[PDB]
Amino acid sequence: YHADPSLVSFLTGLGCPNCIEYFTSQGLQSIYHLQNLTIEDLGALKIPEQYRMTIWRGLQDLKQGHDY
Repeated sequence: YHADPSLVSFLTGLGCPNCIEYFTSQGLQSIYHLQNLTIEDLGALKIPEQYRMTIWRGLQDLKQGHDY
């Protein structure tokens, strides 16, 4: 789809301005890769538990949806 902004601004915006690097190491560049991801898998990456839950709750937001 030529570039995918809907992912970077969110990943970092979630509060992980220096965590995406550790996440990208696996494949957290395409939100499609974090469509199902959870806190469960979050702690799997082995990334410092600085915003683990934050990222999860933020990921679930996608699945949830904000409309009316």
